[PDB]
Amino acid sequence: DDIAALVVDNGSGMCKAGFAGDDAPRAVFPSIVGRPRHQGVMVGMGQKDSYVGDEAQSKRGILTLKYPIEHGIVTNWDDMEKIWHHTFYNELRVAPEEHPVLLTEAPLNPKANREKMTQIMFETFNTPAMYVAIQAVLSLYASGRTTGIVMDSGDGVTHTVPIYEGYALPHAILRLDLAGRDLTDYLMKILTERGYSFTTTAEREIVRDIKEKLCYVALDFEQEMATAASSSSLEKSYELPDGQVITIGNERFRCPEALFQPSFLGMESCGIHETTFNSIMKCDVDIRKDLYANTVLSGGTTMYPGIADRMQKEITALAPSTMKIKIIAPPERKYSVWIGGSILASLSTFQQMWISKQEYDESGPSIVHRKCF
Amino acid sequence: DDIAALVVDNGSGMCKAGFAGDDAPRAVFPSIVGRPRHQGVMVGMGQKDSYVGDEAQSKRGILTLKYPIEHGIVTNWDDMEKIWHHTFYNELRVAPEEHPVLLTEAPLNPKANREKMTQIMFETFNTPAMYVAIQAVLSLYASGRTTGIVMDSGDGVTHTVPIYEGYALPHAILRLDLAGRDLTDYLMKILTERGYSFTTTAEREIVRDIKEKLCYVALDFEQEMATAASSSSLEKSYELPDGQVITIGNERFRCPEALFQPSFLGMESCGIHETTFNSIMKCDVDIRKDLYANTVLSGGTTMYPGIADRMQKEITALAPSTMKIKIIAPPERKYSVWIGGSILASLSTFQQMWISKQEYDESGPSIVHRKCF
Amino acid sequence: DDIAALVVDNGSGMCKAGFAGDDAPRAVFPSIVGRPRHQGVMVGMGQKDSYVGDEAQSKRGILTLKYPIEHGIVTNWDDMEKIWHHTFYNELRVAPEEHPVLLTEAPLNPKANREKMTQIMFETFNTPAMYVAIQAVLSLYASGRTTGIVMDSGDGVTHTVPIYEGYALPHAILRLDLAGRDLTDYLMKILTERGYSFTTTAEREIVRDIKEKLCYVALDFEQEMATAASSSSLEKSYELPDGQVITIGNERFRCPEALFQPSFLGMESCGIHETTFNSIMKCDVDIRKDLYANTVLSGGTTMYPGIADRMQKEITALAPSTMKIKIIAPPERKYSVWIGGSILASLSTFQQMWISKQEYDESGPSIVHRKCF
Amino acid sequence: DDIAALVVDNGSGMCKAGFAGDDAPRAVFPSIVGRPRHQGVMVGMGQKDSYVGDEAQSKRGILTLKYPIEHGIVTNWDDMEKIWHHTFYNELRVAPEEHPVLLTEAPLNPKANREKMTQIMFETFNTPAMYVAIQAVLSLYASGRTTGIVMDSGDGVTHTVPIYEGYALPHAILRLDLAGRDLTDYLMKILTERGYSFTTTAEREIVRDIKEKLCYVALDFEQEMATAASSSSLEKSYELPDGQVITIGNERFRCPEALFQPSFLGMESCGIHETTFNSIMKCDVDIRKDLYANTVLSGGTTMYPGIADRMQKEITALAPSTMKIKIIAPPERKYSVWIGGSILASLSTFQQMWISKQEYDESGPSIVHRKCF
Amino acid sequence: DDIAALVVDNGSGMCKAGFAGDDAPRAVFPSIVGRPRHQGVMVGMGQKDSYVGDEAQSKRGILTLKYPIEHGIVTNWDDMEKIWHHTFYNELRVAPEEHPVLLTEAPLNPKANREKMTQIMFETFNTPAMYVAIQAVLSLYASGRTTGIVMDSGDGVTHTVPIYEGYALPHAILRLDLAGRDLTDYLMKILTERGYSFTTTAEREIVRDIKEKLCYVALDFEQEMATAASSSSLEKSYELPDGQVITIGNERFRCPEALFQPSFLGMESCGIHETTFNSIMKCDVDIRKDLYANTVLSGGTTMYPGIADRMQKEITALAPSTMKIKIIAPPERKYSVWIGGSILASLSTFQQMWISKQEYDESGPSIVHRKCF
Amino acid sequence: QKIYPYEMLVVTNKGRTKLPPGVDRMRLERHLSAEDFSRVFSMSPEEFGKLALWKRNELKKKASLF
Ligand SMILES: Nc1ncnc2c1ncn2[C@@H]1O[C@H](COP(=O)(O)OP(=O)(O)O)[C@@H](O)[C@H]1O
Ligand SMILES: Nc1ncnc2c1ncn2[C@@H]1O[C@H](COP(=O)(O)OP(=O)(O)O)[C@@H](O)[C@H]1O
Ligand SMILES: Nc1ncnc2c1ncn2[C@@H]1O[C@H](COP(=O)(O)OP(=O)(O)O)[C@@H](O)[C@H]1O
Ligand SMILES: Nc1ncnc2c1ncn2[C@@H]1O[C@H](COP(=O)(O)OP(=O)(O)O)[C@@H](O)[C@H]1O
Repeated sequence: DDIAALVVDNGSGMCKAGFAGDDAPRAVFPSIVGRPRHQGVMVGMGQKDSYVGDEAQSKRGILTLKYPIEHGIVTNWDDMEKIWHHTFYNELRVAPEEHPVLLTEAPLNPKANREKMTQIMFETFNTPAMYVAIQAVLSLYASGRTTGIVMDSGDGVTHTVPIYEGYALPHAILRLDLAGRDLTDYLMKILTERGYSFTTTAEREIVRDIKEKLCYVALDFEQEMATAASSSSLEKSYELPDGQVITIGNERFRCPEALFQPSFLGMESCGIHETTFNSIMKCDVDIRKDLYANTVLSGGTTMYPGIADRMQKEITALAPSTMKIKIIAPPERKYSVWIGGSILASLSTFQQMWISKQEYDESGPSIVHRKCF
Repeated sequence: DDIAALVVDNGSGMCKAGFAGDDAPRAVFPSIVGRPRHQGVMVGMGQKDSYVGDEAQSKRGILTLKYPIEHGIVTNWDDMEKIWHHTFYNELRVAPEEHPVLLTEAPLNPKANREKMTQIMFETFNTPAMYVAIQAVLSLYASGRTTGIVMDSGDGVTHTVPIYEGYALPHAILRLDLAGRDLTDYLMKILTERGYSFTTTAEREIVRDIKEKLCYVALDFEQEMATAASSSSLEKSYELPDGQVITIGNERFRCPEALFQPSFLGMESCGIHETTFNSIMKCDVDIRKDLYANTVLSGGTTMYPGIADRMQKEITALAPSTMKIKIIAPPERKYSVWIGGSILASLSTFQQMWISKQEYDESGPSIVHRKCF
Repeated sequence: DDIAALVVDNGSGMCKAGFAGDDAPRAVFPSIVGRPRHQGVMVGMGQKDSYVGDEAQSKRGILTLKYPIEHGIVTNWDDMEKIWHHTFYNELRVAPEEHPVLLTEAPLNPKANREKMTQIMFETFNTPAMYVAIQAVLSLYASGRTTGIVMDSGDGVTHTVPIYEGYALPHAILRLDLAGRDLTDYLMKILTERGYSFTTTAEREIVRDIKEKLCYVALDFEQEMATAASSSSLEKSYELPDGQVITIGNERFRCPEALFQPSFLGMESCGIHETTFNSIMKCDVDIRKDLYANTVLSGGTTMYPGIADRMQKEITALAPSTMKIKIIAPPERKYSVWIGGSILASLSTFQQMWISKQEYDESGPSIVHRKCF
Repeated sequence: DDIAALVVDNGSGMCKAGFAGDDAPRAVFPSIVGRPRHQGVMVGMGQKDSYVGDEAQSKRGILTLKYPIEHGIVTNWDDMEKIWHHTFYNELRVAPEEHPVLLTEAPLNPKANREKMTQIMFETFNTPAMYVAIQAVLSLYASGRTTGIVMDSGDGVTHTVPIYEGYALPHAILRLDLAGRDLTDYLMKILTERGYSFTTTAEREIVRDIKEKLCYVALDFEQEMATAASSSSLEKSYELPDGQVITIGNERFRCPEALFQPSFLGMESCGIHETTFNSIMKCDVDIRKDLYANTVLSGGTTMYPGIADRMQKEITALAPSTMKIKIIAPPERKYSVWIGGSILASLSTFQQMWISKQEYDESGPSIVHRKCF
Repeated sequence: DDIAALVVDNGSGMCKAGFAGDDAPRAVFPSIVGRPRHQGVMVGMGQKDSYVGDEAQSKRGILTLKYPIEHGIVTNWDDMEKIWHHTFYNELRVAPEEHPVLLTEAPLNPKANREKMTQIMFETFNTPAMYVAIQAVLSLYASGRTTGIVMDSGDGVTHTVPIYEGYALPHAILRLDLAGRDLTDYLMKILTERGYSFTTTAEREIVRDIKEKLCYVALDFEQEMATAASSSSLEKSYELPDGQVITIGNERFRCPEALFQPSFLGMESCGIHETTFNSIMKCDVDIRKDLYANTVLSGGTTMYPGIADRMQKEITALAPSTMKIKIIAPPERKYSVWIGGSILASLSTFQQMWISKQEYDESGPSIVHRKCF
Repeated sequence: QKIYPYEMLVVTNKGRTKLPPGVDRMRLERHLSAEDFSRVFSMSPEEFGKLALWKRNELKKKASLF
């Protein structure tokens, strides 16, 4: 009588879903809700109010695109309900009232998000049980080690947590609001120098594709700037769906550099490397050596080429030169959080950790604070 | 079954009426009203105030011929009432008080034209229902594809509209006043240069027939001019109605070339290919690729032999070289603006979009802007 | 002793020029280049190759008008040397090789525009020193306060920038592409409803004159539509140059309303009031209170009657109600971009920040990126 | 230069030739070729085949008269060679091969006219240089201004052309076939009413001589009809060569009313005032204010008394009331087409626009279209 | 004795300064140093390298603020010199060479800090004399009694010392690094749950202002949570500088009690009441009655409402029931560390204990260890 | 002293090919022979030697050797 519990990762950018005990997610699609913005003149065709997922991406040329989740916090709840319904009924084709579900969220969040998620999922979808986990803990589960520091950077939020021997330290958890959306906006702001104008949401998707395809992190920023200014080896050509060909040139490595120096975006906060160092140094003096040797990267934002070498060099510069620094970035890091779910719902003891419907009926939507970390 | 509606296309050159559901109009006749010029010496011969439609073509010698429609705008309404009465009671022998009426209108025109047409058919004819639709939307119904750009060219108006997946773009609709009658006037002005003189309104029909029979679009202009200057193999002989024989020759292809270079008429505006390109580039970036491969020709003016190759060559020259251009020119496109109309009244969902007589009684002539596109 | 530095304001619609200490600009003229479309027929009259400035405005009938600046970017340069030569040698009668030159430009521009402007001003005109400044920064110099957010809405672009205590925030600068030329095109499109057709470039000046004479911004849009549909009190009559009289009627407040709802032209981007509010909210918390009390309007496009009250009402609706918002609109805002620039040329501490000739000789035209702004 | 060019105007009725730089033409004579009658007393004629000019006009009793010019189109070329030979040897008594020749032509003429004229001149007269000009531009030269609309009304054709600052408008040139010959034929038809009969070409000249001395244009047609029917104050008497006296009376002002009402002759076209108004309205909307104020009359047909006031009244009725209309009718207008030619050969620039012998020799007779307008 | 010695109390949070023998300090200002972080584009605006004191807090929008003292240890010395210069010259308008100075520091501090303070005070400002005191001793002087235990809680450190009849026991001196900055950080951490986000230094100052305005210590903790969760009777509204209104609510009593339970912050140390209890038990047996009856509070951190009753309850729970417990909290404890210092400078005996300039030049900067305490 | 023809050393970002082995990307115009150099830049290597760095780079950009 073993039923596969659904594992659904609702990130800021893209939504993933699958069954517990599997290796890879069954459904992966962008979390974009689109609405028409032009006049319809052909009477006879079917009318469709909203476009959800890849169907919004295919016909994005006549739609306004909105993200239901930005900066790790969901604002438009009806769009999120539509995303969940499209996930359950069109991408997995399973009855939601039969299987338990597992969801992910950022470490530091507004308190009402968990309660609203619990209320929606027991009332609208009528699930037997659910659980809300933290994405970095699942990343550490998928890493296969008990101890280490997890730096997860998604599309809306970045967070670092330290864990030693399965005991998490809550006072050293660091949350920084720098992610891929700000990088896309900065790429919009710096592509204007070459004369290319991108203004609408379809242009946002095009610029996001450009950033995904032709960006990399410089090992040395001033060396790369001098080399790019002096010659023209660092130039690549990308052609738009219209057919015009654009050349990026210098802007390939300037946009990824906003992660390490947030002064480019106007933020006064420190870089990701100094954030990790400050999170480590806030821990105890005895467990820092193990945290140096088990640094784990996660999230799609850390998918840029040359990110691990720059991270290791910066941390080695910050850290004392006796302790030996190893960075651990698996090649399939982008789905790693979801992979952690495939372990978390597969354990024998985790069947005693589900939030039953009966406990919800006793204690309202506030049971999630008592039963979830 | 319900009563089949009457599809009436009021083209500037010809008026075409027929029952909905058929594949061809049942009554096609020129939109010309003639009045007597000389005096009638014979007594008892019978008197006729005016000659409407095809009979006006029968006796061209003793008449002054006038068009109630110029440049797509109605200038005289009594002649329109005569045209509509001859269309209904004579060419079709049908009672207009038991049939819905579908009408065909230019995209951009004076707004009072729709109100006057609505007033004319709910007061004089007492029709139970009426609808008004744009020419190019019906043309793209008749093409059979939902996505494409439509260029229509008649005797009063040339217009290009883009439509993507049934959604029209109002800001990219382009209108140009270069049409068939301007080409006829230019043909008269250039045939004056060979010594042949045509001045009266009766001879304009002869010049129009000459243009319809012996004109074509050259693929290359200056090469064709050099060929026509070097040899006399392009000359053609035409027989006048009174037995005279004239020779056109070099003027065979210079008249249609005014469609592509409007500087011959003294106009400043660009050609039809530049108009189509400008209408395409006004659209969004993502939907342009489907618009370059779905260009649709319509209207009588695009019936010149060899216009498709010239249009494809010019658009391919303007377009980027990566993409391909397809020009869709049906062999029966002259009636396409009617045929899609015969489709539109046959749809089961269209019956809810009729303007009712009671609705007009409640809202007056101003209702037609709210219901129609 | 000290020699006055002439200041030149280059705009999409109008170009202004004057001296450093002058109260008012010396010469103001449209930035139009005219070329004869027709063919000269008189022998011995003599013909002029190109018409620059007000003369090109005078002979609108026989010329085709071209704007060298579109959307704040110089598209054609030979027209720009023509305009600058006409400015220096005809409207001012001053040798350009003995005076410094101050130029203004939009905030977000391609760098090639700056390098080309510097290269032309140094290589051809032999200017000893020159400087480039942002327009809306000079708007605060004209206003006389060192703290506020500036709307600058010209004929090319519309940019907002906040400056607090003399420090500018580069991440809060916004550049909407809506401007007065789009309003002229929209007035052309909506004048077709009444039956008046304006096609050629010579009639665009007439449409612009109609826009300048008989347009105003409605305080309440729906109330004004109801009033215009009820009676005919708000109807005005304009006289064409050749003698006809047209009645603008309802459209007077439908042209500039597109500034506040850019969905009329199909643009996805928000209105100008929402642009100002988003530029405010992109700044820090502690400076928003001073920025509400020092909103400054600039540019000719903000010369419509009643725009200040509408902007104040919209901002007060958007902003929190506990604090007050005042819109500071000087009656001479149209020349404010010039006037503050003159104030920039009068300070004693501005002398050593001019770009020297030998500095250009040793560092190329890229010295503007490190000396200006 | 001491070498003086010849100015030759070959009208439909009269040919006027003279030297350049003179106020009046030196020789003026009708272009009539008289051939012997088929029967009776050819004894007085000797070896000569035909008579040309005034000697053909004197011996009308034994000759049939033929006009080589038909509606401004040369039908017989041997008659034109006879006319030119008589002009060059019997009037000026100068060798054609020493002096350059300037010739005139109607605007809308066949291309073969200029080529044949140049070929005959260069082959049969050996002129070193020659030029072909257009009549109404010469009329505007003689008027002294470079802006206005010219209405030329000769003995074969009427044409209206506007000029703005020396740039002709080829799309606004209008040509109407209404001149003095049709008026002479109409006068002959209406003179049958009294009892007098004219059929012979000599009687055609008699009727033309009557029209040149007794006809005038009525200001109000119905008022003049009423005052002609009321009393006999308008009757005048003309003495025939055979000694008896005719009286015209009513129909002296009925002959020129075919100029304003061409329905009297049975043709379809409109009057000269309507033609001038339509030529004005075909221009741009900007320059019409000039063209209303600079209307220039020309031609020998426009010498009827009262034509200026009648035309001014008609155009004032047609035009909008705001504009000011003034008709320029010089007293020497009958020779204006010649007079401006005497100006055109006197300018220093025009010496560079002659057609030399070598250029004709290599280029054939097709150099006229490339060198002349 | 005629001269008045300066008294300067420079803790981590506030800096106060005044003259000896005065009941109130003359200057009180925050001890922060701000540097501009944004590009300034204004000519003639003037430049300021750093902002010190109240003017630094007045312009928090464009400033980065640094505290020169962290946990009672001077991390940066140039900022401290700037603060001392601003205190001596701008806030007091006195010459440092004419007066002695008195300085305070925490009991358990590195002696390099004291040596560097002595070297800076003698070598740069050329003060004739200087003394270094302990803050809690001066607080006991300001209390007005000789025997007592002082628990001083500043913004950087919290220290407890016992004094019996003017005799200091160094082995019972206790120090914790728990103070108001940790409470501010904890308030920032717990404000995230309600959705309010505060990240930068200006937001840190806003959070500190919120802590100063709306915070109170509950007598019973779980009863307070039950009351706050049962109803909304304990809620308050605070107005942000930008006009937003926030509701602090349940967090009001969660922030200040972290002093009592450091396990909320992750520290394993005991509370302040248990610190005082253990310091009392570290003394002798017979002196515990007077230490029980003469317990005093000091520092701004002890300015929360209801802290005295809770501290008394915890102490009388820990202590045996047979003895008397007094918690004496003066209403001006926030300046008490200053006030007693002035009393120390008012004694005729104490001015034999100045560190003279002769003694400093005699024995280097290490004389402060033997001379002071 | 590597010697190569002209337009094969012209580097187009469209092709991303046609690069010779063992040449430094920094300075390509040195390897051009003198007569081909005088074809391309219409000027001698000496007076190219006096030219400023930015002007030289602009000459490379014009000849598409940058
Ligand atoms: N291969 C890649 N290279 C660079 N950036 C990438 C790559 N893949 C994804 N990204 C960036 O990462 C973002 C997606 O992150 P994701 O892991 O979906 O975040 P979450 O799942 O937490 O929403 C995208 O916005 C994209 O810009
Ligand atoms: N076989 C043909 N060859 C060339 N031109 C044609 C031909 N048939 C029609 N035309 C042109 O098309 C025009 C008729 O167009 P029509 O479809 O009647 O216009 P509308 O769409 O206004 O009804 C005619 O004026 C003629 O110039
Ligand atoms: N004094 C006059 N009054 C009225 N009509 C005249 C007079 N003189 C000439 N005409 C008319 O002008 C005609 C001659 O026109 P003419 O000037 O020869 O034409 P063109 O301009 O082609 O040379 C004659 O047929 C005659 O009818
Ligand atoms: N009235 C008050 N209520 C609550 N907290 C206060 C109050 N006044 C000051 N504080 C807190 O005390 C701190 C100031 O401590 P202070 O006594 O100035 O330190 P120092 O001993 O270094 O002078 C501030 O950070 C503030 O948070």
